[PDB]
Amino acid sequence: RVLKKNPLKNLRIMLKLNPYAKTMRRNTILRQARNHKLRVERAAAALAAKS
Amino acid sequence: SGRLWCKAIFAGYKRGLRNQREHTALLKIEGVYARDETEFYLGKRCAYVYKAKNNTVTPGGKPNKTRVIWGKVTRAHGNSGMVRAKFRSNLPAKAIGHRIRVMLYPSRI
Amino acid sequence: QVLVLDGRGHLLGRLAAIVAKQVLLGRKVVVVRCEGINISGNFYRNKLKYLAFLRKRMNTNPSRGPYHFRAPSRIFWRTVRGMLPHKTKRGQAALDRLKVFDGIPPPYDKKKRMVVPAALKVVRLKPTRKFAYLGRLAHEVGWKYQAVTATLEEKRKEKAKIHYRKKKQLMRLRKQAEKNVEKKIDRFTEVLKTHGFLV
Amino acid sequence: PHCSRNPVLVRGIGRYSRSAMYSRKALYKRKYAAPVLATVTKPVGGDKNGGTRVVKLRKMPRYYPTEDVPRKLLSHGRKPFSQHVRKLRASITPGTILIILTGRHRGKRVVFLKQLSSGLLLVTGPLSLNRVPLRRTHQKFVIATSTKIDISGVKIPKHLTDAYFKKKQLRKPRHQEGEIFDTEKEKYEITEQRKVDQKAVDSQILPKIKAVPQLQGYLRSVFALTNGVYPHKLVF
Amino acid sequence: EPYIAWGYPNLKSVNELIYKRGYGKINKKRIALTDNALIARSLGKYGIICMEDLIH
RNA sequence: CCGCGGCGGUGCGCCGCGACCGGCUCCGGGACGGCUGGGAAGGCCCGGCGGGGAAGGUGGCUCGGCCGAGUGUUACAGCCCCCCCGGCAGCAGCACUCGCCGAAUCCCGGGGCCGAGGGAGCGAGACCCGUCGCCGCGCUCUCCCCCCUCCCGGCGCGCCGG
RNA sequence: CCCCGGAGCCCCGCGGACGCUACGCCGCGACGAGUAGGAGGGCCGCUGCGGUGAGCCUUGAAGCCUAGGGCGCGGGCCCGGG
RNA sequence: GGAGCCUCGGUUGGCCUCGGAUAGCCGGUCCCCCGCGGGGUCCGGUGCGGAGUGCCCUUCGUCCUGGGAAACGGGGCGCGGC
Ligand SMILES: [Mg+2]
Ligand SMILES: [Mg+2]
Repeated sequence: RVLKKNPLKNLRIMLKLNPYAKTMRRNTILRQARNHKLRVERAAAALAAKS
Repeated sequence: SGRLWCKAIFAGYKRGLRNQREHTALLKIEGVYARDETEFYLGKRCAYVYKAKNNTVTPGGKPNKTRVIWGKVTRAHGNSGMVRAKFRSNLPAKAIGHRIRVMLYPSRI
Repeated sequence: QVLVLDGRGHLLGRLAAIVAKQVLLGRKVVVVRCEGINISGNFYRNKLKYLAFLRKRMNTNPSRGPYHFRAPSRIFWRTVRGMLPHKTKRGQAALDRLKVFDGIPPPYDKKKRMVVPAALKVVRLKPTRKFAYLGRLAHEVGWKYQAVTATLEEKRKEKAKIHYRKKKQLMRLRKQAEKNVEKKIDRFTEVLKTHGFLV
Repeated sequence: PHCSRNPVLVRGIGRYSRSAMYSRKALYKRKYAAPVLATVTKPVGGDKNGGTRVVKLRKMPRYYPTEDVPRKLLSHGRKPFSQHVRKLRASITPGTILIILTGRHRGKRVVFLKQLSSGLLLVTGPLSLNRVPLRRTHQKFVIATSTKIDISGVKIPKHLTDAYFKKKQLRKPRHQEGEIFDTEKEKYEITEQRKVDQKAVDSQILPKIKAVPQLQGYLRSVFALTNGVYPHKLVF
Repeated sequence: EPYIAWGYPNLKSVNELIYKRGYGKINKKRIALTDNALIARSLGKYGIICMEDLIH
């Protein structure tokens, strides 16, 4: 009997089933990092325009 | 040199109206009255404490009449800051409406 | 460790509720000046409703019967006992913590005596509604010791006036003493108003 | 032996890729074109008449028992305590102040110094003020207050470490049976080394607390709840 | 109608069902789809060879 | 006998810890899609064009010290409101939380509780043992360089050489 | 480009459990209300006969008693003391 | 003062105005009436209540010496009267 570990939680299990998830989830960290930065620079440009 | 346990009552066992379930107490903790002001207590160590005729041992001490059933505040019971605990034996019902010392000492603070 | 509630200006079954639940958690509760307690709905109404309760009795042997206490203390204590499990041991154990009084006698005349606002008439009734005073209701239903309770309580309130007056005098002395002293307590009192008192 | 050529994005997920890695390491250009009977294995010795003998390193067992347990199954994860990663509640910084809850320094306030290897906290309530020496405590039984002395620069000795804060006595046999054997021995003595180390640490900390007003008194004082006061409500 | 609730799922709903609660019916035994080589074994004739293909 | 060396199973009794996995239950973060390619709003104001409550107005009366307050009438804009034409970057389902629906258009981190349930080594001169699948990587058998600097070595806490 | 009485082994076709009472042992799944009623298995139980325990027994059988110790889901059973 | 069974709970205190709610609380009376107080008017303060139970009181290591601020306070189950 094989323990079903939940892929949604268990990163590696997900990959063993669906290997492409590594790439998808490489992005949408990086994609979000990108977008977080951009919002800081917008907030900086709004504070500078206010000054 | 003073008290190091927040006071709490043992209000009874977890239960539906006509079916009791002994293995799961309901502690009313002194001064906490919202399923909001009861995160703190989750995870904490709690003790029904009492004494009896025959002596017992005591950690860090000579033998003594006092005994406890240790426990653990497990989760947060219905709305009005009542809580649930789960003790290592089930509490004895003699206890119903007495003190059970809730500690601070599995802290997440 | 003891709850002393001034029964005055509460709603009979409202305060009872709180008391019951307290008493079962193991709080020794004392209610006091019950005859002040006031029951919602108009008087005649409630007198009639007590008079039902007096109509109730075991035919064959009244002596065994529902014991209609007339004293407004008892009357409150009866209505707590209706909100307890009093046949059990734990319900009777609880009921032995409740202590009730017709007026307010010596151990608790000199005690800061609480109020439950959730039971309070001025909070729970609309102000355009009628309500009995229990004192009256007891009286008309057979309670004796109304006048005696009243006339002891005048003597209580007179004695209390004096206590209060003398308290007021000490408070005035303190206020004056702080004004005398302020400059030599400045670098305490300051800290108590940086950490949120005095203001 | 180079370090990791990609960083960590998140536990287990690499920042880079396969093919972005292929470039970095350079799998291009790093291509490796590469196309008993008589002789006894492991014994051997000397000795006189008849010639030289052959012993056998590791000789087979002189007895077997009648039944025995049969292996396990590899299990994959689960890593002996030494090797575990350690933790720390962010509220505990070096030179914070704690309330040590549970042992005979019960409710005593105290100064945190460093995390040990173990995981435990090295702590001192400069034995002077509080009566709490160089001791360990477990994160868990320790409220972290919001009071911090700038301990920053104090040479807490390197040699004081998890090993030296560790209980000692008792070996196996001796006389054993009767009314004797290590029921006596009796005391933990303190040792000059420990007294020196305390001194060395205290002198360094102690000024820093005396620079804060009141704090030495705070530290002397014991923590304890009282009436009309609730852990959940108040703060440390 | 009175016995069921039903509707048109999301994509996410498909995934969350199929990864978390998806078990094959393999030789009539209910079996947790732990690895792709279970899906393939029985739907390979259909070009369905991994968890992902099944969802699709 | 001392080695608590290596392995195997164990604990007299009471306890505590830790990290890993299964399952839950919550919390805190952030990033996005869609819509009336959202509605309102905010902010700068300019030019016009009307309409209404009702105004720095006036008026009858009242109440207080020309001024303030309270009613009343016709009603422009010197309190606003409303529509009509024309135009700006500050928006953004907005921490000014006014009103959705969502996530291959979505991920990170933290806490509480319950649980561990199984056992692919029984060879005589050579392991009492790993490991399957997956992730990658990470390293190396390819060279370079740069930094920081822990151990050690050297030179003047600073600088240079695992 | 050689032979396992020796490749050293995650696979070994040269020989094969610690395992294999094959009425044995092992692994996966799913499932489990029940009168009347049916069927299965009882190393449940009582009395007697053929076999069989180089069985037990005056150094104490049967039976009886038992706030002693255990096993069995259970029917029941094993122990200790009298 | 010494031991020694048993029964248990507990694990800082709060020593008090009356009451009102489409209202209250406190001052001070310059002024007036009543028995240091009570009642009155007038004025001044607070009033999502700080003269607040969202509160108040009380401290929780022991000792040393050798400075300051604060200082005649505390005790001897200290002892007699009202
Ligand atoms: Mg005790
Ligand atoms: Mg059945």
